[PDB]
Amino acid sequence: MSFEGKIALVTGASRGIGRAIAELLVERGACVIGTATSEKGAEAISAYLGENGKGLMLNVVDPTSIDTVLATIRAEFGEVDILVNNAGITRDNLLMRMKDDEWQDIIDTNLTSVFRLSKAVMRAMMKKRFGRIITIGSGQVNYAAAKAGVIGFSKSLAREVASRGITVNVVAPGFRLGDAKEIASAVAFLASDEASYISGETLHVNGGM
Amino acid sequence: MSFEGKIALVTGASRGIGRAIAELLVERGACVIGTATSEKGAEAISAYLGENGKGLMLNVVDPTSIDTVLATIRAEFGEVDILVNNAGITRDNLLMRMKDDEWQDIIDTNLTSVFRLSKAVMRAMMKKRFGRIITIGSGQVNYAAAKAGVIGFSKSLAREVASRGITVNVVAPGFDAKEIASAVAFLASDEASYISGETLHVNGG
Amino acid sequence: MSFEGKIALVTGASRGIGRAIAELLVERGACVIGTATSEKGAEAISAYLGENGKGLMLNVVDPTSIDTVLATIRAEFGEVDILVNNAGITRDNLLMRMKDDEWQDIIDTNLTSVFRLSKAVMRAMMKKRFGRIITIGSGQVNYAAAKAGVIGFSKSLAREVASRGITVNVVAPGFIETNRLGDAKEIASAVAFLASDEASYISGETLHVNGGM
Amino acid sequence: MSFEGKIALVTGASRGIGRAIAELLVERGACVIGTATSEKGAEAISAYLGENGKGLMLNVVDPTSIDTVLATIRAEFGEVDILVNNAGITRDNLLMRMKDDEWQDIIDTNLTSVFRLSKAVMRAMMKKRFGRIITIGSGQVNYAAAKAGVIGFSKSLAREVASRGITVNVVAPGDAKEIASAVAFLASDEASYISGETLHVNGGM
Repeated sequence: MSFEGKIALVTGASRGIGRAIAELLVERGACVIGTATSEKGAEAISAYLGENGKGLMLNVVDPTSIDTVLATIRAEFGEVDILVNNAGITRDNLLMRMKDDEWQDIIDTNLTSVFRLSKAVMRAMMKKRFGRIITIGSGQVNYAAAKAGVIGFSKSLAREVASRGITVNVVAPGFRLGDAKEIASAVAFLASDEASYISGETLHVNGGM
Repeated sequence: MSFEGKIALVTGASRGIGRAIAELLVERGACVIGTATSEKGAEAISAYLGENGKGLMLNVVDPTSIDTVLATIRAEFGEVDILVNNAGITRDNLLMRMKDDEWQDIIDTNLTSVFRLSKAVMRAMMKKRFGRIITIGSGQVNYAAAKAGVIGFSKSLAREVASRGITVNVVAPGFDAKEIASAVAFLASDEASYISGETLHVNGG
Repeated sequence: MSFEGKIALVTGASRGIGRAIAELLVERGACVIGTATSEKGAEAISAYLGENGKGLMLNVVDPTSIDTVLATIRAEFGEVDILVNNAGITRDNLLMRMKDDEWQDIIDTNLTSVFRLSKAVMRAMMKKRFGRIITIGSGQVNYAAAKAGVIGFSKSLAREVASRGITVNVVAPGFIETNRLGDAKEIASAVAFLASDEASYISGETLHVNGGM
Repeated sequence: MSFEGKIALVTGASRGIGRAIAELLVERGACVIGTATSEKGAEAISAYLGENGKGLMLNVVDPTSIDTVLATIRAEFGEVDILVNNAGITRDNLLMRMKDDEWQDIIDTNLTSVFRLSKAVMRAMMKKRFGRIITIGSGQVNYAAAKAGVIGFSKSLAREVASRGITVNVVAPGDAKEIASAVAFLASDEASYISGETLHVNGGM
């Protein structure tokens, strides 16, 4: 039904998919915390969220930042019940024209970050015997490797914390052409109490590709 | 979301998952029609459906049976907007000891039925620019073949009727039935318009 | 590896992939029996096979037919060691525009056939503790369903007869030339590898030959 | 077919699968270079390789090492035609008990290494218009992510360099000799148009 009494962290909630997710969760009773890469972005997030949430600044590759953002949340609101990973980026290049910087930046931002954010919130989720982790994954050998890693990670973890009332899934948009409104609907369904027995799943929202 | 003035046909709605699916749909406003193998089972479906629908007998292997029931549905209720295939069966056996009867009966009941019933409700769905087709697929070479076929059928058909406002999906449990209904109700709602050709697994890890 | 002293049944070996497969087994020592829907086709198969095999007419939808040819093979050659199913057809149509027959012919020819032919040769393979079952699967809801079913059948059966020394696989070519995905020869190379003694513990697999698309 | 006139680089060829792969290649005419993390391992690799190859020390996470080893190969033998990645490791732990050190050690060793080594040999493979890249992938959220990434990487790269006469595949074990047979087939001229595939050798699991 509704997310009355649930705290949701939506990384990269500045616009598009991230924002549509955040806006739909709040409408259904959730207290939503959206993040951006800059402080400017965060203020914009705090604006459209109002008092139904707050906008923070987050560097998903920086462990020091991940600790700071969560501590802020645990202090002012409480423990995170829902985690939505949507802070992915791209650095397209053919294999030979792709520098190690571009490869490692994607692995760190799109894959490694999901391991860090999951690990940080897993303690509290197990204690509440409830948890939702959802990752948004839509010359790209680096992006493809990360996208695949996230799926392998989620399915493994999904089995590992299955008993504890925690689910770990992935939503795969099309990126008629797709609508961010419908990706949010997909994420909202998974995050609800009607998707308890859905975990380790990759829900595609592409319209039959 | 609510189903408002939509009609849903659920094959195999006597008990378990099929029932759960049917009960969850009427609870959300749909006019639901459940099916059984026996007339005795059909009334039992009508019993818990009440004024919100009706329970009929349908032999999914029988083309005449598919035609008559659908005619009865159009006559007394209307055109099917939501089709939930859950009429599968099993005839387990090792390949060597499996008869042609035991193989062919599974294919006709689990796979071909989905083709017939899908075709029967497809034309009306595209007239309305809306449709939902959801199939429940849970020594089993005969059951295994049909289960895979349904997925191939659904993915192929989904691609064929996508922009006509129709989605074709499969829910695959690890056979609570109530959780299966929640998944089926999500795909059938207006919240899953852009989800088609998907196999939604409900196993929980 | 070689196939000397082996009997291989290739359904639909008239042309293209079916023929390419058949030819490649023969060249590597196999006694190959190729199949067509018409007698004319069977003679054409016996022609290029020479004395390294024979061409027979088989209707994979007819049980009586399947029994007759397999009886002929056991009589004139022996027990089938390797089965390659490639007698599939297509009756393309939009679902709406698809008559039952067109659906049911594909189910009978592309799916049910594999069950019957597998069932008919399985007894011998278990007694020998060796068997190879390979199926060739490349507005097509009828064709798509059957191909998906074949893979479902293969994976189930592969697990069922694993330790009996029998493998059940599927080779999946991208549509081939009758850049490019592959050609009839390269599908044969794949089918020959799975049928060999070097793919003994490969079973329930779907080997795609599309060349990265 | 035989690999006469081919150079094969097999990372982690000290024992088991790695050695089984290396040993089968030299038997079929290939000049094989197996690597180990330690010199003592390298000498052991040089031993069973005999005059059909050589054993070198390699650190798949260290770029400086990768440049030196390849430079040695081109100096004494030539350009690499076949690349076999089997330098994977494991650091098992539950998510809560997995430290950042344990995670990144796997990502660097099992995934990023494949990216580094593939890029280093891609110039010569396209120049020869022939190439073979084969990767072995057999709480483990870190190993699972790396395994999946390799496949996502391989499928992406395979599509990128397909027409260049190069194939990029993955072998997924569940006897080491049979893992070698699979690797040998893909590296041969009979799998020239098999690329971006994950060949499972498990017996059906």
